[PDB]
Amino acid sequence: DRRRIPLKTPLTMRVHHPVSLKSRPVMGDHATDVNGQVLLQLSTQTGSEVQGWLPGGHLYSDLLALLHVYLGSRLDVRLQLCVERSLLPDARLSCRPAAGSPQLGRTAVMRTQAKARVMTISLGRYQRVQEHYQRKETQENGDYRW
Amino acid sequence: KIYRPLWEDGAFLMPQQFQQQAAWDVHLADSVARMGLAHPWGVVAAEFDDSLLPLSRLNATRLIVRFPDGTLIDTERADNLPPVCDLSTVSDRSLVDIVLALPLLNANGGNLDNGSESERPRRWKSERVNVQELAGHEQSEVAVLRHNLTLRMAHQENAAWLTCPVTRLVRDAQGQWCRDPRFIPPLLTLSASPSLMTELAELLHHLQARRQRLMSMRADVSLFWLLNALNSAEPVLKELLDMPYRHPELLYRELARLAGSLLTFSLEHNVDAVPAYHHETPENVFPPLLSLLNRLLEA
Amino acid sequence: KIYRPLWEDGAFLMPQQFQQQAAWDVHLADSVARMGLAHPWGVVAAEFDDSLLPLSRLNATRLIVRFPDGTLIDTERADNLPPVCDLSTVSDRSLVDIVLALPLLNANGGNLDNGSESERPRRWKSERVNVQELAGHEQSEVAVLRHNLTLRMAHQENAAWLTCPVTRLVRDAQGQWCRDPRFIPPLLTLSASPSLMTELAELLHHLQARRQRLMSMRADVSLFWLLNALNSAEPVLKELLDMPYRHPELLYRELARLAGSLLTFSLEHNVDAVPAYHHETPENVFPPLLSLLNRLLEA
Amino acid sequence: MKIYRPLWEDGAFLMPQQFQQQAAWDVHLADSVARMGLAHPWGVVAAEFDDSLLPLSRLNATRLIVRFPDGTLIDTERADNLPPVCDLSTVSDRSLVDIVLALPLLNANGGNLDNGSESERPRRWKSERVNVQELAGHEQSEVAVLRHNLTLRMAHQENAAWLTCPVTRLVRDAQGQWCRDPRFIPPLLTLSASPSLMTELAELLHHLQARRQRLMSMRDVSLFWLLNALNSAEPVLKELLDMPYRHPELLYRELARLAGSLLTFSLEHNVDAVPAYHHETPENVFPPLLSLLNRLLEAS
Amino acid sequence: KIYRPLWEDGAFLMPQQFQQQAAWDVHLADSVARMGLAHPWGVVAAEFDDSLLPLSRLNATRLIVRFPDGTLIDTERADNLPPVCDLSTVSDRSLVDIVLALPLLNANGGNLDNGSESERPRRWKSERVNVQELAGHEQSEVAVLRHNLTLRMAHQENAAWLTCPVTRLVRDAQGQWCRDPRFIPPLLTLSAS
Amino acid sequence: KIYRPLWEDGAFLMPQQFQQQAAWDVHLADSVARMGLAHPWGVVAAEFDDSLLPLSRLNATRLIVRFPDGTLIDTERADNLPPVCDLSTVSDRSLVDIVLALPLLNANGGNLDNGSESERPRRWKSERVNVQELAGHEQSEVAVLRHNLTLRMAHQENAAWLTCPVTRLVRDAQGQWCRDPRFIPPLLTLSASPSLMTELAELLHHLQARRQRLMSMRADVSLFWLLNALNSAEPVLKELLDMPYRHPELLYRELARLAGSLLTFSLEHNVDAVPAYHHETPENVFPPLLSLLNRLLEAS
Amino acid sequence: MKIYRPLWEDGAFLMPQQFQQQAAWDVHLADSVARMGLAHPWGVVAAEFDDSLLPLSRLNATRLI
Repeated sequence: DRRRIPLKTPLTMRVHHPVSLKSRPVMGDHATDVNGQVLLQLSTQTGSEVQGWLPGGHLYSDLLALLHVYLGSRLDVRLQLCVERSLLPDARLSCRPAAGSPQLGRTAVMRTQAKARVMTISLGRYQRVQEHYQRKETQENGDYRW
Repeated sequence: KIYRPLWEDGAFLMPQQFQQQAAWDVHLADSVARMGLAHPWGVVAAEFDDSLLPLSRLNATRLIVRFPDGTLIDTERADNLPPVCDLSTVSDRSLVDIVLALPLLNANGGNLDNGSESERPRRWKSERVNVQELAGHEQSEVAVLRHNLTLRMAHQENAAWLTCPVTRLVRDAQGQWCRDPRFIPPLLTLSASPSLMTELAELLHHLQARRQRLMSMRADVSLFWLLNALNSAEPVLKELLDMPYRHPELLYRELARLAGSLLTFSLEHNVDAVPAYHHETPENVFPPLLSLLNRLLEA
Repeated sequence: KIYRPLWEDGAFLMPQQFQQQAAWDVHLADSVARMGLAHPWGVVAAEFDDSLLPLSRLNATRLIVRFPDGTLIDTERADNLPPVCDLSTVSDRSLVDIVLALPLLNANGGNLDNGSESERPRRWKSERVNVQELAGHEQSEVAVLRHNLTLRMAHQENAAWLTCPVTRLVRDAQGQWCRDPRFIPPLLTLSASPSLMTELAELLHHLQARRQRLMSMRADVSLFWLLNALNSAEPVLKELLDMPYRHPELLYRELARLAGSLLTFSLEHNVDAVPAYHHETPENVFPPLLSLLNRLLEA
Repeated sequence: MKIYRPLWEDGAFLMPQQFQQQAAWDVHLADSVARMGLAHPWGVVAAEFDDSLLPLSRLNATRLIVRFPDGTLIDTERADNLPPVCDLSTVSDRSLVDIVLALPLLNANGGNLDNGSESERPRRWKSERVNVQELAGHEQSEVAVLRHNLTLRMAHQENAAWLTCPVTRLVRDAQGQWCRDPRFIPPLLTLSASPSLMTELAELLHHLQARRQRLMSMRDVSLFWLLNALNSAEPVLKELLDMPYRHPELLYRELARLAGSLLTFSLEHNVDAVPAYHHETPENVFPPLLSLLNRLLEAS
Repeated sequence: KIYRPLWEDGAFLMPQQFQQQAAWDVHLADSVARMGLAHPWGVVAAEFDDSLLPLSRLNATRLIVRFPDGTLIDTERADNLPPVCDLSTVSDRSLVDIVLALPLLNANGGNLDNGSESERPRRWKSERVNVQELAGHEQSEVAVLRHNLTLRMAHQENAAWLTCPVTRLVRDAQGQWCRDPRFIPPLLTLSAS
Repeated sequence: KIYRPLWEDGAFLMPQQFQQQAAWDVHLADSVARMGLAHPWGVVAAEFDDSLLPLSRLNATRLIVRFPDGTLIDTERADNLPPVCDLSTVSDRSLVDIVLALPLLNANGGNLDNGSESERPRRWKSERVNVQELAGHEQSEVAVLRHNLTLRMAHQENAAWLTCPVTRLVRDAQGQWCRDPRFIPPLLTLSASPSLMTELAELLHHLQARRQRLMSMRADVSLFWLLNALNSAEPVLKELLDMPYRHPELLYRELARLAGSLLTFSLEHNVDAVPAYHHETPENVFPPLLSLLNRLLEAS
Repeated sequence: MKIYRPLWEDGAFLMPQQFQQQAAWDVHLADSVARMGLAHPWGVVAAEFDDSLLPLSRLNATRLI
């Protein structure tokens, strides 16, 4: 499954310390990654299961709880659900957010004006290590000459 | 005060996001206007049905007014007309001023009138309208925002409202109510007040007539001085009146320059004869400026 | 016409709400522009690839046009170029006018082109584009609104379209088509017409040349009377032409004033020699006025 | 930077892109309108600093209202945050330092939101959760609100990744302490943004009026020409200064016309003395124009 | 406009630099040709397989042509042959002029065909090919550009394409289609006809 | 001095590789041109603004020039126009020859103008331009190379520059500057000179007129051969002038042959009457050649 | 011998083949132009030899184009 990876530095031209083509460089904005993710696509035949799989549902939570151990840090998993439109809720506003509230970029499908086909919605992504920044460079290191 | 929402993946949909986004966009529009205009607010149009005026009823037919806080009201394009004002309660007065009022926004919310009464007016009304979709062919009911417009008397308590003058009523010879033929509200367009347009047309007429006589007579020094001033102004003032859809500030400057020059000729008039611009009370700006110009041209 | 949506706690999200909100915001922006400009519309850019005219093809390269109803078309930032216009079909003409057409919006819906048969043109096109999210790194396909732009001939029926002139084509010596070197569309910015811009620059240069000689020389009352007009005008005309990104109305007024003063000296040229401003047909406004100014200065 | 205006159909998914692109278009339209009348619709509206800690090398902004060259409006009073305090300790060696307000450039390829990580390119947006009151009802809740990554930077240091606009200049005083330059002018969007200019303009009007009144009393075409110029300009210049909340371009033109006319009779001044308008460097526009006008008025 | 890139230490490497550089070099070459030749554009090769004309099909075998705007098409070395032209819709005619059509450039970008449909035809197509490195002994798949060429008939609308004649087909005595023995494409090389 | 890069295996992305390839590409193109033409360089377009001459200033509006070393300048497609030339310091002269100058390449580097002062003029300028990608949709900024073009006087030291004539100015009866009515720069494209077009058109007309008279009319040996000479020459001269976008060398040869033959009939002049071709100074080539041909045809 | 016109795709792996092919095309184009006017656009421009050691069975070039 393809993911885009931000670069630390852009690809530039230099004189003293030029880039060798042995590094297989790409333009400086983003690189591809097709060895870090897999795609897990789900499909159900009833509203009960759908609600369980939607964010905030008990099946969504349980699956992540299991992936936590089964896959661990090996790979990330992208989750999506393919079900008939008739099993999805009509996006509605609320003054207060909730676990079962529709999300802008995942499930917030607008009501249809009485124009069912299969709709693909997102569920989320499994990832254990967030790769945040707390490096604290270094003060010292293992330095035995041996 | 204004919270520009962050739209991003995973975000929830909450009414605050939409209400605040709209508020910002209005602010931006107001900010731009202010780059060139000192007072980007006032009346664009205002029309009333005089038919029931003899029976103490003031029934507006069209109102287009930009309020001091960037709110644009347009009963032709996207709003409703106010309830009919009952003038019975002011039958003991010879003159009454009418203002269009819009309740002030409540910073603490509760701006929507749900039928509950309180000590403070609310400006938002909820109306269900069967609105046609543009992209497709279907049509359905949606919640539409209308403004709680009302006509109030100038002498009434108006602390809770943002107001702007729209018309003045006086008692006629028979004791019946009639409209004041010499009233000017704060304007955004010259065409908003037919009374002013008439006077402006007369000015241009007189100006042109004098110009023609002066041209014919081509004291040589005096003649050049005056022709220069008039020939310079005319090509501009005409264009402004031909398309009478511009903020008055623009007209004021052009007329003020002419008055300024002409006062260099006529010693009997003080330089300070030219009134300062006042947006709120235009009646004390244009009518006297025009009168001065007319006198200067006659002389 | 426009039904501003009311965003509420329990409200559903319906297509109509978004379409109406967008309409209002465009309306509001137009209202603001209109406060200072009589005609806040016209051409900003109208570049075509001249190299294909010899092969009977008119291929636009960059079009920026503000339409009469507040709609902004921009093929540089947010739209597509129109289909290539075939000049083969006007083999019996020696001069043809080209207009950019935009289909009228249907108040009753059916505006989106779904590929079905229709007696009237559709206004909206649906294009699928993979669009980058700004906040994060991910991207995804969305439905992008594009306009159904097309080039039509002026002599064709255009009842169903809004139109704005973009170019005129004439026959060359060889009978081949070429672009008319002296054509001016309704302008929104001066830079939209290199032809006009060139003449305006020349005017300023002539103005300066005369100024200099009068300034060198310093019954001499006529020198001072005239010189004042030139010294007064130059500091402003220079600015306007130096950075040519302003609505023509501003330039017109300044040029008109200069002509006005100059026509106080000339006897041969009547004061009424100064043309009225016309936005739709600037060709009858600027080339006349500029010619007049050149004659007045040369004299 | 293409803008992809969204389409809403009979039924569809809502997407972040629709909202982000729609906002971009609306900003574009507002900018387009401004540019119809004004060549330079950007600059400072307001800028205020707390100089209490300036003696201790700290420059602490208190209010900033600046319209940027690309249509972005920053207003720390109505809808944004103030920048971090600038430490002047690193420029102690210099007798003069210019300070600009910097706003990181938008990345067409995304990654604009600051997630707390470090990178070569400065991030533009920040996410702050605040309690926002619903206008219609009586409820309030936490909403993610966009704030800008504003910062004050040294004018002389590399600022390639930022869009910048001058806000203040600091100099060293007799005591060796930092103080604000008594006569600094940033690119102005409104006249009220720079009190120094307002003061000089007020003085000009005073002298102009005095000259006018004296000449009017004392009543050769020179007399009338100078008097006419004063009478013609005054009714307009006055109004502009009474309501000093408009773009400088309007003022410049009126002052330029006045200078132009006055120079007609002057025989010691250069007719080209009137400076061109420069938005970025107004210090070379108004201060010399005003000085010229003062001299011309005195030379009656 | 052509924007020649400025190559320098510290400069970023960008696809726009390469695209603009290519445009410049083509322009420069075209300029040189025009020093001596009034009309540098024209046909070099227009070889067709006419054995399929009896079955209402026109199939090009080798096309080489320089277009009016300097674009060079070379089937032998760089470009692919166009799809076979279906003559079944020509039944009611006795004579057809066939031209090679090439979509014209989009000034505002979007020239590459991404598989979507649009009002104005795309000019370039992306293909994956196996290219041998000349210096060493290794091969890899790279992306290359091909022109979006197609055969069209003169009687059809051709506004969106630049065109150049390649062959003319006429009904023979037997009612069969054949290549006209006396047809001359605008020539760039005499041997072309 | 041109080091073609070796793009193999682990090549290094160095700025030198790109610069050297570009140098070669230009050289190669130039080499090809030289196969058929002795002087593959000169003026294609040289349009100037005549409205500034009254104010002692010369400003080009459109320049298309090819220099002696293959450098191609085109201010319509890629280059900027040169700064305005101040003629004040040239006032003492009644005749001024203006050339377009471009500083010589420095083999030792330092070609790019970084705003610093140097004894040897820099030839390259770096401009930032927002350039739209053709293949896809993305738009972004790149560094664009512009030539550091300028106008210089022929009488000035020009050791450090490549240069060629573009215009000549003379003083008119009133003392004001005016472009010399009969100036011809070294031409690359015949159509570059409007005056030449006119003269050539007249020649073709007269040639055809004389031909038709002799043709209708047909001592008879002279008639046949005079007519033959015209019948042979006209069909080609016509083609050369009908589509007048070729290098002058082609026209010169054709005209020279005609003059040669006509001198076989006339005893009133020399046989070396036909001038040699000179690229730099075409004024001494075409104007007299054409005059000779016109006179010979008239003599008939 | 095929000559490809490489696609300079943004984000794609940058390869030595792209440069070799780009250069080849440019040379091809230049050659194509020459062939429009001249039948045989090739041959010697310079062939200056050093014959000083020729008496000692050694021939060397000084400048070859």
